[PDB]
Amino acid sequence: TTSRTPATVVEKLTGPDAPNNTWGRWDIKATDLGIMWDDGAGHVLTAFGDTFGNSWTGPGGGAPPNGNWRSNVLVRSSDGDLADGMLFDWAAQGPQGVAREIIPSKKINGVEITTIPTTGISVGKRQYLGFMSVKQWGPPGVWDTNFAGIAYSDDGGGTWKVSDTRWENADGHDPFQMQAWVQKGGTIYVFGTQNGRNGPASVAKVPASKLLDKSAFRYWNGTDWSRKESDAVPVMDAPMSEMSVQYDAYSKRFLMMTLSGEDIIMRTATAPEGPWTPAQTVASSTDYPALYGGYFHPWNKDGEIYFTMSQWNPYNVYLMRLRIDRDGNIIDPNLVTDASFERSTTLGDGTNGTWAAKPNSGIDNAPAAGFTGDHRAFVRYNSGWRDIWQDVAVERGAKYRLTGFLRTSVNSDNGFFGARTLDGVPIGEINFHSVGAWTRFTVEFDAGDRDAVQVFGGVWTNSGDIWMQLDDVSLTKVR
Amino acid sequence: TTSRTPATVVEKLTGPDAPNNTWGRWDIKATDLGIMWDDGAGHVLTAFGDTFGNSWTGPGGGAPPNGNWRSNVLVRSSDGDLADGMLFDWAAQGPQGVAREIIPSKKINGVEITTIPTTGISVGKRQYLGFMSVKQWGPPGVWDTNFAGIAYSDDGGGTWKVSDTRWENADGHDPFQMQAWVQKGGTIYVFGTQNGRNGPASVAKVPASKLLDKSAFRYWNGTDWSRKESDAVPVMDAPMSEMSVQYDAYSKRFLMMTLSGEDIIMRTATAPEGPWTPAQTVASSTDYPALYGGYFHPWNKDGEIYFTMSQWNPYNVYLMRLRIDRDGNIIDPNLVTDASFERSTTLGDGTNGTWAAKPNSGIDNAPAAGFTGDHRAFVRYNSGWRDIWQDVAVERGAKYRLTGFLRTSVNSDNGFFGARTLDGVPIGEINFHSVGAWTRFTVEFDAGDRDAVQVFGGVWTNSGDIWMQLDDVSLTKVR
Ligand SMILES: [Ca+2]
Ligand SMILES: [Ca+2]
Ligand code: NA
Ligand code: NA
Ligand code: NA
Ligand code: NA
Repeated sequence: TTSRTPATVVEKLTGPDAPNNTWGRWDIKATDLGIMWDDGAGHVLTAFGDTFGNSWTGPGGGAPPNGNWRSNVLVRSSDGDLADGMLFDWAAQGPQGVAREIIPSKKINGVEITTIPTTGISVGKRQYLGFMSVKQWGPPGVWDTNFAGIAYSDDGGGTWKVSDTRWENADGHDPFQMQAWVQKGGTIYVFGTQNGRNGPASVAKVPASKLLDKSAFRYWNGTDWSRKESDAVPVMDAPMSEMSVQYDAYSKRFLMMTLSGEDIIMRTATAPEGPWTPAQTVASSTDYPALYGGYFHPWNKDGEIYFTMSQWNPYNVYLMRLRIDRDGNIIDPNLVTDASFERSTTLGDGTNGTWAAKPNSGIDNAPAAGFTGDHRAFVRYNSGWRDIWQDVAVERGAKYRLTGFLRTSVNSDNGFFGARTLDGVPIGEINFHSVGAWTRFTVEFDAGDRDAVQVFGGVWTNSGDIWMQLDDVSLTKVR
Repeated sequence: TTSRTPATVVEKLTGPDAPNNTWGRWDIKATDLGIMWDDGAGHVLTAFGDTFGNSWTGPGGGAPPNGNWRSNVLVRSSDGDLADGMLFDWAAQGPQGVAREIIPSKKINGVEITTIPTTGISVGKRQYLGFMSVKQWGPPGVWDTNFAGIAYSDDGGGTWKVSDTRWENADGHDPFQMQAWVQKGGTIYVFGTQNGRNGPASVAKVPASKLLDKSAFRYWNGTDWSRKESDAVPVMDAPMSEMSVQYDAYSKRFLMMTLSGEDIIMRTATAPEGPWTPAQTVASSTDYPALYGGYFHPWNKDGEIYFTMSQWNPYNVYLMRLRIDRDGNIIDPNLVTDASFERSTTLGDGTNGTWAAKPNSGIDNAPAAGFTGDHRAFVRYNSGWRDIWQDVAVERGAKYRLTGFLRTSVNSDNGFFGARTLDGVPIGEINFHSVGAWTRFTVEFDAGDRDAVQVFGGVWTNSGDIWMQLDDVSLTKVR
């Protein structure tokens, strides 16, 4: 939909230009999902789906026959400061230098093309990784699974065994093929959808110590929680996709993220069986074309909700953030309009929620040309101060946080990124020189006694034919 | 010298192809030194000298006017597992996205061109960073300092203040311009050289709690430790460079590393005043041309000695290892001859410590063409198995570790790296596909009942015109 996107892009976690350099460290050049859990020993384990190496070019999933295709990979993090990104400090490798596949797959189309992780947790000293055996893919959003299964690790993710616990899908419509786990007290709640993205969500529950025991599961039936999987009724209507559920102590509610039709949405509840509050837009397909996934980071605190989001054309995973209040409502949205430049193919005049820029400028539009999506802004010349800017309404005497992604031609010598009055008077800014990789800059400032500021990035072009590219600019209120 | 190098290359820590991605994370594209100390809170702080960003090309230090020249930068590590590299998890930045200069300099040639860190230590809640103010550079190994100073931080390296504590260089020949600190019980020993690389080492000591109080220093005079700095006498003869001193519990000895003339060497002592055992070669200038630095990692144990080495042409820092026994003697040297390919401009026949390769092979030779140095091997073809190898003598029944750096054409689909019998039958190998970045591969294997093996790397070339490059190959006994 054309709905505004409240969420802010924090970091590209995988693939080309990722700070993590997963491409160079582990041959993780393109991948998806980024499913996260706390391992119980002060780390976050992150699992990924179909993953390609060095020869991948994009756009989209899939690579040449030498693309080192793995069905899944697994990395760790110790990073407790997500505002500045999420560093990966370990991966499961084999050989050393190459992140390996942890759950094997036959890679025979129409039998088992792949194995895709769906949700993870730890209990005591064991790690558990739900996954689906994919028989074949169909059109976007449509695919057939053989079963949901569970792998486990007793060494912190270093080695993995596939358990004998399965939800078979003989008729295709089994309602727990793609799971999402959340612990509350002694119970693990187990959300489930069918294979693909067109059906509803159901819910089951299991004592935390009995996750692998099918006989200990009980299924919400409308009235109570009973023994038979066939008694499960939906708790959230179609369409639902891959899901993530988190119990948020700030708001004292469960939070659920999924792609529902076109957009990633969030719903909230105080009971896992519902009622579930209506969808709130997290990210729209207009701003983030061909987005999917949406998994909560286990260390979310204080209503500052970080999550991973996937996108088809760059086929890589992004760390995102949004803010909730104590009722689970999204507040303090990105105040920049058309933050990822995807909504227009031209600049405007900088007013009424448009971008403007000095000659020569434009919106580059090509598969995966953006930091995210297919659009980015640029400016380029060989004389003088050359900038891109937007007028944003703000609250008098409030404090704001500006982030955005940029890179320059190698010969760039002096640019700036920041906020200024509508008359050009700087409020707060940083200074960059030459920027190779897509790089995030970050400026915090007081609005002062004004109700509008101009957010901007630019380069001096006195020294030569110099350019700057810009994407995914966010202005959010602080607190 | 032409002496063999026992030391093994572990990882490129900074710059192009570095796993750490310092270039993309922090605009650290080219740098030197990598001076390390324990911060007393579970981390390793690492400081660097003159640092350049995105527009740096090399070879050598120095960059175009837009090179984002900083006199020094600082990064952190929490990595306890040095065999597979040293991950940096934090940097002092300003603006965010750019590692900043922590000790300011005037950048006025012949007044103060730069400020260069020398040695570091923590006592209680405070970090200290010794530095030299450089008035002007001379020919290689020759420069003039104004003084040696000490900066400090009370917040784990986040913010720095330059202290009033100084060793002025009035007569040009002050013996403590370029320091190395080592702590033993309650005492810091402060080794010192004159400016540049052609004089001797002296030694002082101070109570660890009184590092900033000049009055508290005592200076080894040949009989005891006295109050006057002009009473200090040499404990190690010229020529001495930058130095690193560690107390090694394993061997119960002080270990000292320095460039001494052409080669980096190590000396050992049970007392800081000496006597110092004779120099042992660490790395030779023939294998590692224009090498410098050599700083011990503070978490070394068990006789596994990790250190940082600098090299002019690539102008970046590498992690290195050697092994010592309990007398501080270097053992289990790299058995591969001409590990870095620097000793010849052509291939040999694979015997008597030479390399061999299939058609079409060569030694590529240009400034900074190597992973390290100017030389790397290549093999390239469009049919069949295409490999580079060397016959290496081994001990029957012993276990070996093979590491080496390689990368391929994008179109590579199936290569191997390992050890095999002289008749070509693999003993232990790994399988790579397409390798973008210079990437280290690692194989451990048992020699069996054999007196020699062939270490190799190669690619299958049936799928197209495909090439592999190779450098810095090491075979070391395990344990
Ligand atoms: Ca975009
Ligand atoms: Ca070399
Ligand atoms: Na995928
Ligand atoms: Na972080
Ligand atoms: Na330097
Ligand atoms: Na490591």
